[PDB]
Amino acid sequence: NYQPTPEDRFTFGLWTVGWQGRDPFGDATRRALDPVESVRRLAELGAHGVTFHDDDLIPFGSSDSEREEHVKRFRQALDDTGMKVPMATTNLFTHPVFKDGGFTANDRDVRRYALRKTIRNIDLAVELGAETYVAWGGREGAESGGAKDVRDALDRMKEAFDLLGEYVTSQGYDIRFAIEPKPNEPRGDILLPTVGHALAFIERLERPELYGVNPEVGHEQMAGLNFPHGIAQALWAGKLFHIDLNGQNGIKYDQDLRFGAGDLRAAFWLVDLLESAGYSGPRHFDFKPPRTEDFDGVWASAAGCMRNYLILKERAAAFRADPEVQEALRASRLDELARPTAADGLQALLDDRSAFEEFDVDAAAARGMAFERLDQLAMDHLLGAR
Amino acid sequence: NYQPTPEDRFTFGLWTVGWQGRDPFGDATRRALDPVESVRRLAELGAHGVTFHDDDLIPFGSSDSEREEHVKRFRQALDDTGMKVPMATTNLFTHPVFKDGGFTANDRDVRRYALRKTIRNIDLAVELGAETYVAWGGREGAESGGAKDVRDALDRMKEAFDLLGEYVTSQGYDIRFAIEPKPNEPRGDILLPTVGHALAFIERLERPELYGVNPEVGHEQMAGLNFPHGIAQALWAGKLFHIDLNGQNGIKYDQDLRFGAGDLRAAFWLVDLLESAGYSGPRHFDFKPPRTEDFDGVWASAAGCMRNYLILKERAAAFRADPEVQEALRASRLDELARPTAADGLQALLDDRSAFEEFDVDAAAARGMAFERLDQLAMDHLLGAR
Amino acid sequence: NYQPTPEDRFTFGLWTVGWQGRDPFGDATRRALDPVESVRRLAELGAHGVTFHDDDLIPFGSSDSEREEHVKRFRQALDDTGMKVPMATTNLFTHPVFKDGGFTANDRDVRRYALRKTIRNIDLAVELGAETYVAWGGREGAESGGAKDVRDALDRMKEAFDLLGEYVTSQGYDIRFAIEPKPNEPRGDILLPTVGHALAFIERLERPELYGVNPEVGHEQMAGLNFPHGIAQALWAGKLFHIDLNGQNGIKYDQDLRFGAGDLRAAFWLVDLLESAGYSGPRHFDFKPPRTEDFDGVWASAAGCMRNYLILKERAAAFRADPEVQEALRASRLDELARPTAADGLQALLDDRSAFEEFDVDAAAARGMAFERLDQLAMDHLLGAR
Amino acid sequence: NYQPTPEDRFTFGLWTVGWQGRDPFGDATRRALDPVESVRRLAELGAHGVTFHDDDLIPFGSSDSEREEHVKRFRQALDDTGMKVPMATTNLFTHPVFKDGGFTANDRDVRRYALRKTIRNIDLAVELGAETYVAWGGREGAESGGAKDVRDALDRMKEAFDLLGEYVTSQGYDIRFAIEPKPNEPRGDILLPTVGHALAFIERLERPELYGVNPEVGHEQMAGLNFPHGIAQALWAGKLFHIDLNGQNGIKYDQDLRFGAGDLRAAFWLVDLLESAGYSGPRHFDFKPPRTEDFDGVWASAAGCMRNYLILKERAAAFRADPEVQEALRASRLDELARPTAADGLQALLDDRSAFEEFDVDAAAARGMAFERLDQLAMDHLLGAR
Ligand SMILES: [Mg+2]
Ligand SMILES: [Mg+2]
Ligand SMILES: [Mg+2]
Ligand SMILES: [Mg+2]
Ligand SMILES: [Mg+2]
Ligand SMILES: [Mg+2]
Ligand SMILES: [Mg+2]
Ligand SMILES: [Mg+2]
Repeated sequence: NYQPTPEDRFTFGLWTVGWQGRDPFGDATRRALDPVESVRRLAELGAHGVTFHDDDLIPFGSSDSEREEHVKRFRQALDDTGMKVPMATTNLFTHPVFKDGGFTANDRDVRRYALRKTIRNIDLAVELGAETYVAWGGREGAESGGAKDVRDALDRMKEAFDLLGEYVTSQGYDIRFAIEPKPNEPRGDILLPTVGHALAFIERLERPELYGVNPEVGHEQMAGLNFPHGIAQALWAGKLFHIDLNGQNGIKYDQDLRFGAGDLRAAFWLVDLLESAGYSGPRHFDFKPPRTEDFDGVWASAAGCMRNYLILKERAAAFRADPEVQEALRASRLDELARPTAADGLQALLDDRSAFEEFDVDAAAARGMAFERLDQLAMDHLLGAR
Repeated sequence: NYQPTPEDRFTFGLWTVGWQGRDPFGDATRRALDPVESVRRLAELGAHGVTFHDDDLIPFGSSDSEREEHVKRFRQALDDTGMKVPMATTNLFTHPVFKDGGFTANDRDVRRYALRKTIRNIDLAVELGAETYVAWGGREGAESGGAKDVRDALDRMKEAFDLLGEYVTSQGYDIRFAIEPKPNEPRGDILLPTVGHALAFIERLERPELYGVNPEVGHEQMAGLNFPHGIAQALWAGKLFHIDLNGQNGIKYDQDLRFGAGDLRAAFWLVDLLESAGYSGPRHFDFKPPRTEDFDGVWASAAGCMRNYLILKERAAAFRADPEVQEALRASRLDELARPTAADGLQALLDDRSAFEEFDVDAAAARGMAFERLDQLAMDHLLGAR
Repeated sequence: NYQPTPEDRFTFGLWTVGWQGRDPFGDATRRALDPVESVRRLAELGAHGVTFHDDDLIPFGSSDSEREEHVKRFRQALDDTGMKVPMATTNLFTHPVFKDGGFTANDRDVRRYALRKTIRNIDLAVELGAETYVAWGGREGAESGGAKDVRDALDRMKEAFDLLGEYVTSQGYDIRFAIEPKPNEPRGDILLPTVGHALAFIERLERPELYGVNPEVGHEQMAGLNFPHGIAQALWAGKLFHIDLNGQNGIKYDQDLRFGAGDLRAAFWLVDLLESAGYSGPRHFDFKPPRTEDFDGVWASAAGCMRNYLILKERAAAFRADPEVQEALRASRLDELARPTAADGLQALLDDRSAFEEFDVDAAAARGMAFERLDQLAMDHLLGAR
Repeated sequence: NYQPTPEDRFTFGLWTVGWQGRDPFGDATRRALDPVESVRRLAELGAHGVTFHDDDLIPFGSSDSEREEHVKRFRQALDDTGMKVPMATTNLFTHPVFKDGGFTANDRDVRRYALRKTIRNIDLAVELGAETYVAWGGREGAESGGAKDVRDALDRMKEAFDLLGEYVTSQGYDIRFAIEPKPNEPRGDILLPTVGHALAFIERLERPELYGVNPEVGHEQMAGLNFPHGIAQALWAGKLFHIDLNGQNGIKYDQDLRFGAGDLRAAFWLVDLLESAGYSGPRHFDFKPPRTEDFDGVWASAAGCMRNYLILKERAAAFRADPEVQEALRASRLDELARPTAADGLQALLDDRSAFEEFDVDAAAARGMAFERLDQLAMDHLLGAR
């Protein structure tokens, strides 16, 4: 019955199940959770691990002794449960000092502080076993046009990521970075607003091999984009280092619904792609149990994230394995799509009369793609209506 | 009075002023224009040049003799007016053969045909003096998830662009390519949906230096993105080879309103950026006079494109030159944004107690950014209310 | 196996399966269908009936003799199959005369013509047995602010609908009107853009009882609205006279995908509502088989519309009948939602200390809504994962 | 120089300039303001008045003595400045008790409490001189489909508004209600999501004359709708009782930018309409100075709201008064739009051969609307480029 186990690599941020329910118009509806209790409850649900921002694990402004004790208790919870910490990140968005950004703040002293804060937490992430270090620059951007020269900001962003790369290399760390795009919220427009923009930016870094993307379902959907398509481009680039899974109902504030909620068919095609491509990273949920829920509803919502992934995995696998679907894929020429256009080379193509002079465009145009039959087979598989 | 002259480099597609007004629910409202008459009328308005798809200039399926005559008449119109042709492109979207794409059609024979059709028109573009060859893959994409394996499609897309690069190099042509992203329409989702995705893709081509982007105002706005920000990232990458200017009112079908219509403040910030950055390419309008208009309204709408650019240019220049604005920019630390974060280097940053151990985060947080005063100065300049 | 029969009341517009595939960037990909062949093929799939615009059934500009023959052949097809015509409508959008509207065209002569064209087709609709006459004012609206004074346009719109009401009353017809909102496309903004705006407008008509709404799934979703919620408000008002079923992937051009495609969970909640509320009107599909498809794909896509409705009907009924769901609904206080707030009356409420002076707000706030467990039961039912 | 005075009727919510800057990802960036200091500073800027939620003026949970003192100090500030309080409202969204709604909470005890809380504040609003009582049901709605039966919720909503109407009538108050639609945020979907839905709902209330709408610029724009068009429909219905002015950049979280920011041309057309129609209510700003700003930036942003209104008022008036624009309006047949379609009556229309049998559709279709010239005159007026 779609029961998750640690082998499924499901992970959750401390800040997900720990979200107290404050929104722009509302006070908290739930008490803060001790990270130790979240680690235990998530393990009981079949999670593999957790993730953290610095300030989720150690309250901002903690003394060294307080820091040591927070980490010691967390380590004990990991040891008590067998949970892992595959990813960590920095909070460069909550404190009012970051109101115009961390790495791209107009104030240079803030940019330097943001880097120091990040570096401190990279060390801790490595200590706790993380393989990936996420950077979500939620405050990088603007509400107005004069406030932020974007070329200058990208220069500062590159400078910051290059320094972080220099740092991890200098320490001999194996950890890699994953840049998380988002189009807007909390800034009017956020820099690196989509998977594409982040992929493009990485190519200008000094050591691009150290950086990939951490796409989030709802973020791409906040720009009305196709999340599976963006994931495909990230995979094509060799840059899908981590992923954030959740749900979103279209173009609006980021909802962070449990995975499977929001756009259900996009969730199906996403799981199909991740599984077909052999993505081996964490299946990480960056979601918020709605603030309508109590403590029991938090765990139900977390359980639902994993359940929905597993149902979709089953249905996508059944779709791909069905001989009738395999026939439909051939009827729609998906096999042809995967063959080179012109392995014969440019001159051969130029000399090939079947490619122009004697190409029967009308006969080709008349051939239906048979995509609707294929898609209804996909629908039938998703719904268990075969 | 904001009168354009050829020195302003304003250009228009034949298909813009020549749009007959067919939309998904409506028949044509205007007769087809002879390209010769468009060249003359645009010249009279102060345009610098025009652009074309193959099939705008030579009707699809024309004989060699018909082709020669269409080109001869067009050349005479250019010679009669002094108009230039700085850019051309291929129509890989109208004919039903392209219903699943050109370069990424599932049918291999269609992909080969698309390449041959493109190559033929590259030769003509070069003959007519074009410096840039645009590719808008409007049919590349899908309505359903099973129809298009996006990694395979990107492999085919790369194969196509690499072959085109091989071709231009083999002929010793100086022409460069500009890939035009669009998020959707006419496909449910289009591949390379934003400037970022196109920039990222280019980095995987064999000869990336031959390819840039041709962003269109309304296309990025169809994903709710900030067009000036995307242009800034393209400029930062050295990839703004051409641009398509128009207007769009938010997230909906692509409207192709005249430039300045739609998001007026985004048009202001765009012009500010293009002028500040010294963009030297064509100011090309890819727009449609609304189908409500007659022949006189077509030319009024085209004239308005250029007028609005020139008004915005004046106001943006006045904004940047105003000593009160220059003071406000310093008050908002735009000067600091342009200074390196850590030219002192990583070790110096790590050793700098002013960056962490002794950084007064509260004092920094308390410093207002003064962005609202800056933005109201920008508003006052735009509106001529200083 | 989810096989439709005429008893399910599934209907289709002639223009749906008959869509030739022209889009703003593309020529037709399919030949025109004879309405007679559509009636036969739809009947073979288990449809109950069809619908038409005037100009779908009788080519625009037909002579009286041509008109009679088109109608005679159509009547014979209905008689040969047992198909019904429960709804008809007017094409007030294709012909260039309607470029600024029908009923709200700025030109008064066009407004008068639009009314005459509509009245002629009301007579034919009644002859063919229609119970509902739809009006989709797709050209009513504007691209620019000065072009259309909306108060004046609403005065003209009211005048038109009042005249149509006067007409049907004068003829003793039983037919009722259903106004179809759409937010945009083909106009930049369309008047009466949502279900709410149309419902509000109807209340100002002289005989509001003669008018309801014909909401379309994708239209409300083009404004990012919740289609089931809008349908609920229409039902609450007693105004759901007809419905148009299709699919849409978010905020973009209207896609007109087959029903069940697009937002699958919204389709589930829609069917749940229509069935729970006992909606007894046609289940009408206003969709377009994608232009990728041939003749066989058209019929597959049409069949899929009906199949998906029937699957969703089964799953929604199972959800509502499941004792575990019934318990979850009580746990979430859906029963309380359906009880009056203050049947005791205003003075009793004012005098009730349990409602304010002695209301334990903290205890009430602490009660979780249990919505996530409820929603995961709904997901499990939809996916056949109980 | 566009200097506001109290005669312009500009008003501001206490919660606007008083916004501390908490957003979903960020802590406060500004200290709380004493309402007394806001009243004084706003008066100094030329405001006419302020507005409040109950809990802005009197901290939630205040004792009777504390309440009296808060009100006494506020009254003194009004008296010291000459400021008015034309509108007040209830906070039915911040406290966790309202997590599933106030008037449409599933819990009946919460619905009763919401009504009592509202009634208490209606009394205070009347004492302080308010003419309008706003209701923004920001928590009314759902994240998931099973959580909220919308027909039942609308029954509860009607019951609540009817009770409030009964209450004000019983007390002999002159105050009227204004329902504020919003499409989403903080709920996934909010009930009464647009002006149209709210107008439609009002028509089902027992005493509809007591209720109008309070539309907010950014709210309609969050559904991609045309705010001026919605205002026109509200005016057409006689229901524009109050308005909330701000800015919004498209479809995303509600930004609450200062008025004039966001969609500048929509702001122009809005002011044109309000002034042309003779709207006499408050010009109320419901905005948030961005959290980047300090105390000085708050007042600059507030001043900008009023300045932008006044600039736009000047330009719209100049547009309408320009004889060249008046000629263009006639050329575009705006005069015809304002004339009845068929004051001659239905039978005369049916008998009028010029309306059908002898209507030259082709000649009518050929007449351009001249909307682009009109719109460029509007652009030139807005930009001071005539
Ligand atoms: Mg998120
Ligand atoms: Mg995330
Ligand atoms: Mg375009
Ligand atoms: Mg273009
Ligand atoms: Mg449609
Ligand atoms: Mg429809
Ligand atoms: Mg707001
Ligand atoms: Mg408001």
